[PDB]
Order: sequence, then C-alpha cells, then structure tokens
Amino acid sequence: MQFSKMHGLGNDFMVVDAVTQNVFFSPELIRRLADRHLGVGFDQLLVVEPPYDPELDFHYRIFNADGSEVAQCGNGARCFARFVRLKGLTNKRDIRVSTANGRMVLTVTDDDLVRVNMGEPNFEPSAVPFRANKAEKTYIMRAAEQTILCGVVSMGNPHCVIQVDDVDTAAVETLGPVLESHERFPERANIGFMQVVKREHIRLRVYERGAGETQACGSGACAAVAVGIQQGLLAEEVRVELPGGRLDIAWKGPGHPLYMTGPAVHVYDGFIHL
Amino acid sequence: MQFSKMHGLGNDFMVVDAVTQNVFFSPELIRRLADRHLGVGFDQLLVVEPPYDPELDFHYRIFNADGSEVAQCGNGARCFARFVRLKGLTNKRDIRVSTANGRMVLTVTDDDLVRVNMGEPNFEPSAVPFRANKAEKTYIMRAAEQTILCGVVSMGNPHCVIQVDDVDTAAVETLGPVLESHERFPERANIGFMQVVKREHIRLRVYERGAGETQACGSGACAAVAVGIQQGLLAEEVRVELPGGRLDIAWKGPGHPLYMTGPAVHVYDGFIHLH
Repeated sequence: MQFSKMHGLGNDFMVVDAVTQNVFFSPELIRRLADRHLGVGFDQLLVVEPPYDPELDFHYRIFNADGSEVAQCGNGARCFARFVRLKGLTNKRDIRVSTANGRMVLTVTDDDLVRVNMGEPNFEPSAVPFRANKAEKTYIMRAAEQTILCGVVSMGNPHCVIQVDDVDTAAVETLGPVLESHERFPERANIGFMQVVKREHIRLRVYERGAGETQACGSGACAAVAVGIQQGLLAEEVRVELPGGRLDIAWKGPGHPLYMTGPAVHVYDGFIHL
Repeated sequence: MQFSKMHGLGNDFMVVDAVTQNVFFSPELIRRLADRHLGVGFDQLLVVEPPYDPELDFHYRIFNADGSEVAQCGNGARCFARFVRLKGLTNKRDIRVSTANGRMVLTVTDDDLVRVNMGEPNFEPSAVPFRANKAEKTYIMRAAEQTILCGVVSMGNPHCVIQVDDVDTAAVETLGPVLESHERFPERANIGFMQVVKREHIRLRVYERGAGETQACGSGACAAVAVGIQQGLLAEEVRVELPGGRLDIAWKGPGHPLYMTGPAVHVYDGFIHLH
C-alpha cells in the first residue's frame, strides 16, 4: 500500500490514495499503523476515495489513532487538497469533496497553500453550547478568583477567546484547564489566548478541548479571528501566528462564510509491508 | 533519498543504503528527520556503506536523534543484517562488517533471525562505571527504605540487574528511576528486573538509562542473562521474554563472548526529497 506522510502545522497524517489502489483497513490495522515505533506513526489517517457523484471530485474519510472515524478536520482538508494534486489524482485548483461533515470546495493557491471554507461562525450560545442570557460581543466569566472577558463562538466546535497582552505570558497552563471544563461549557471548549499585534496580525495559543495546548488548532485560529472581528479589534483579513506556524483568516462578517488559508507539508512517500 | 523503516522489538531505525545512492547528512538534518511529527520519526539513523577494507562486506554507522554518532556494540546489528539482504546488497548469510566498535561477523539464521557477538560481559566495577569495593556476584544497594540485591555488569554500557518474583508486579515505575540515577552509577545505569522462570527462560523489564521503560533492550537482555549465569541461576542458553517479544542469549561464561539472537522487522520503505 502506497501512502504519503504529511502535516498541517505539525498535526501529522498518513494519507492514502484509495482511488487508484485497492486499500483495506480494519480498526486494529489502523491502530498498528498509527504506532510511532511499530508502524508509520501518525495522529490521523486520511483515506482518499472516488466521488460516486458527477458533481464531486473525491470523498475522504479521516480515522484517529484508535481506529475510529473522525468528523471535521481542516488540517485534514489541507493535506487532502495538496495530496490529490501532488499525486496527480487531480489537476484542479478548486476541488469538490464530500466528507463526514458534508460537501466542500477547497482551493489550492499559487503559493501552494490551501483555502478552506469553514462555514459561518455561529455566535448563538445554544449552538456552542455555552450557558449565557443571550449572544453578547463580550462575556464576563469567572475562573475562580479571576475575572475573564471573552468572546464565545462555534466553528462547528466550541471556542472561548480571551484577549491577552502577550501570548508568551498568558496563563494558559492554569487558566486553560479551568475554562476548558468550566460549568458554562456543557460540552467543554477550546480556549484561545489571543494577542492582537495589529488589526491584521494576531498571535494565538489554544488550550484544546480534551488535549491541552497544541501546536496549531486551525478552528481556534478561525474562532479567535471571528471573535476579534466581532469585537471591533480586527480587519477582515488576519495573519494568525500559532506555535506550529501561520494561518491566514478572511471573514466579511455575519452573513458570510469564514475562510482559512494554510499550508500542508508533504514529508515523504512510503510503501507498507503489507 | 530511499530509506527503510525498521525496528528490533524496541527502539526504531531509519535505515539508509549509502552504497547505491549518495547520502548526505548534517547534524541538523538528522534532528529534523528524527522528529516524529515533522519528519520520518525514529530513535536512531543507520547508514549502510561500502566496506573500506577488502576484507569486509560493509561498514555501518549509527546516529542518534540529536544527530551525533553512536558507538555501542551490536547496536542496530540485527536491522543492518536483515536490511542488506532485503535491499539485495548481498546474498550472504554470514556478513563481515566494520562499525564504530570494530569488526564483526553477523549471522542470519534459517528462520531469518540475526545472531550478534556482543563481546565478553565485563563485571569489573571500574568498567561499568559502578562504585563498589571490588567485583562481587551480588551487591547490596540502598533504594529508599528498601534493600536491593543486584548484579552489575558492562555490556559496553552499564547495567544493574535485580531478580524479582514476577515482572508484572515489579516496582519498575518506582525502583527504576531511583536506581537509574543512583549516585553509585557515575554514568547512570540501565535497570533490569529479571524473573527467572527456569534455568533456560527469564522474563525481563528494563528501565533504560535516560529513557525509562522500553519494549525491548537488547543489551539489557544480555546483561540480565550474564548476571543470572554468574549468580548460578541460569543455563548457558536462555530465552528472554521482553514486553516487545523474544531474544535468545548464549554465553559460556568468563573467557567467552556472549551472543544475542533476535529479529528485525521491516515496517515500510520510503523516499524523502531533501531539497
């Protein structure tokens, strides 16, 4: 089985062409392949399939390291788009794909970045889910003794975004866990710590739901920019610097989808025995 | 650059044929390649070279994930011997090789395992290094309130081997880091927890110097059997069961080299563009 190893800002994938190859997985096999010493070594497996539909170019599925299928992953989307172009499975700039989260068009740019339509940010508390009276630009939250001002938004997953003076001194290790499982977040939240450098440039650290600080959370980058836009702090195109590198977010506000442009690195190609 | 990913039940290798292609590394490139997320992901890099002496079939060298060269007897030997055969660099089953540790003959058995001559175990405390009055078969060591009885031996690297009733109930997690950096080991020690099942069979867990428990430590398996042989507990041929699988150790005692036989698994082949 031919595969490619890729990463989107350090979130790493085994990617497989199941369009031109017969490719068979079981949950146990995926677990073995994910193992960094005994296998290929990856966070997620992305399998590329034919569309079975004349209005689609591909289908793709993503499996986690435990061998179960995953719903939305836009690091996934970027690796997918570059993979099908690098492997010659398509030559299209605008790639139509179906996924477990529905249908999408991905655009591969001239500088080999991939632009993802992440949908319209939903600020409605019930959609997050977030306990509040109603939607507000800024909420006051208590995190034990500390008073926190934040914005809260759903990108399909829940985000709490806090402005900080300096991401490097932000109390991520202490405030992150307290907010991630705060009583006001029935399904927990990703906690973003956002430093506004210019209206066009933020630095960001994200304490991810059930994971703690990660190198790059693309959905947190979208959420921080959506919140910062709504709060009057940010322009409509914003450079986001995460620990793993750069994303560029574009959003014209309510009534519009938010776009996330980011890299996908191709590390090596392999063939596995089996 | 073509490469193969392999392992010998424990630490994994990126293995590269520098015979049929030009292979160029820098310490920083090795570090980037070793990175599990951003690179290939491996503990060590094994480079297979043509021989520089007409008396040898190959030379090989090994670098760690920091990009510096490792010189440990038998390290990567099983993967090397299986690699040269599976890559069609040789058809020999007795393979003469030079390394940073000198020359060796490696033997690929009929069931595709590899037999490595690991040299003669050295029980001299100065060679470990180990602080002691003189070589003894058993030492008493202090670990918290607990008295530990152990044997101590060098296989090129330092080992402390403790006999336990059951590896599963062995206090590896607590006793292991205490012995690993014990003040009596100036350069730290690999800590073996050895359950003698019978004279020909042990179970073993190893808490490795600067890494904690691993799935298989070949040199730890050697050391455990050497110590068990010296202590009168073990036969000359011993099956060793580690969490990662099985090694077999043969040693006729002082005056003889110790031999370790074990598998190498080929996981996948790859190609990486290096600019």
